[PDB]
Amino acid sequence: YKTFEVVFIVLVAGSLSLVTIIGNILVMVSIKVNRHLQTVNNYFLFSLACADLIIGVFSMNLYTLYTVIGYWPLGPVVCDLWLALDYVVSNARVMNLLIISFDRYFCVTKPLTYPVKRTTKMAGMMIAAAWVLSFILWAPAILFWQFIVGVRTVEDGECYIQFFSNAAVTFGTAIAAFYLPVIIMTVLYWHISRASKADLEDNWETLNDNLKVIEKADNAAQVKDALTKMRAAALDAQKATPPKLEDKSPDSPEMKDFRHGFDILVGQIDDALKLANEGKVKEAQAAAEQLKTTRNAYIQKYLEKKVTRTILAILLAFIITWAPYNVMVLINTFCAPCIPNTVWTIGYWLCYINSTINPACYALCNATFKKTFKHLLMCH
Ligand SMILES: O=C(O[C@H]1CN2CCC1CC2)C(O)(c1ccccc1)c1ccccc1
Repeated sequence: YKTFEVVFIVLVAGSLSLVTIIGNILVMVSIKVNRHLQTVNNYFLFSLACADLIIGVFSMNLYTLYTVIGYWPLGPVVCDLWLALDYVVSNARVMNLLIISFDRYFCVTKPLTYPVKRTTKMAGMMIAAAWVLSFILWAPAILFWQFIVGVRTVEDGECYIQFFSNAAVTFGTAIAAFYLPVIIMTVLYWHISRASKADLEDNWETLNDNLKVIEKADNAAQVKDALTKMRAAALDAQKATPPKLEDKSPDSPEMKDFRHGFDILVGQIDDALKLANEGKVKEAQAAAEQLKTTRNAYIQKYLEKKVTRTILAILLAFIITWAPYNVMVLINTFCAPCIPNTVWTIGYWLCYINSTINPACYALCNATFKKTFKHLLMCH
């Protein structure tokens, strides 16, 4: 069985590495070739995808070589470079999530000052500062500590951070590098979700979303289920007042036009409901296209939930995939035999799995990312 276990580990490991590489490369290229995806959020996500790509290329394969062979066969120099690269990339990831969390925090708490300062240059210099700071914090201590103490205690065939010979040092470093950032991101997101928890955006977003549901419906249930809620949010959006210019009275021509547009909209919605009841569901979908026509005909009267959802998904992926290894670091301070080598391998592999899961958290949930993906994969 042991031979089959080795073959199985090599196969699933190469599969994970390949999926990670392909996904993150698709994200990076998609941002680089589509100017509609060249936003600050996707700059942060670009850096995150770069870190995930480095994890998928270097860390995964070399760790598989390590585990499968049973010792470190490459050498001390390559071991030092691999450790330094992995920890610098990990730290850059952590501070990247910190940058995303704080950026969203200032977006939701300072709308009058921060959005105007939120350009691609500021994001670029923040990302660059994150990478440089990570490299300065991690690289010299990993590469040259052996020269500082004057002896290399990493014996032949081993690969580990030398100054992590002490368990308490490793745990303290895990507090400075993992626990405090996770707490900070948790509090920041707490303020995000409490900030999002105004009405006009919810009604309009509901109406448009249900319109898209009617357009892409498969059976006779989704069309009506989106029709009734879309009409409810339509009337609730008609009763309220949008941000009108000059603050006009309810008897003004602008308000009367605003109500009239939703009158026509509800009328055509009821026509689509009629045609949906007679058995002409296809004509009800075309009638939904008509709803889009009149909606865009009267859309000048109008002008974040999915962004908060996406951020939460990324944060939860990181925390859930990275918590076991760090609690193994916590337990290792008082009982080293309590964590076998296999469990260490499992924690390492969850940390690496974070990079494979990341693209599915923000790219497979965005329409522009999907369209750019299919453009990249189609044969020209
Ligand atoms: O979990 C951690 O690192 C993971 C990333 N790499 C190296 C060690 C593990 C698994 C793979 C991390 O909490 C950690 C690990 C060991 C000791 C101290 C901290 C960490 C490391 C660098 C930057 C941010 C966090």
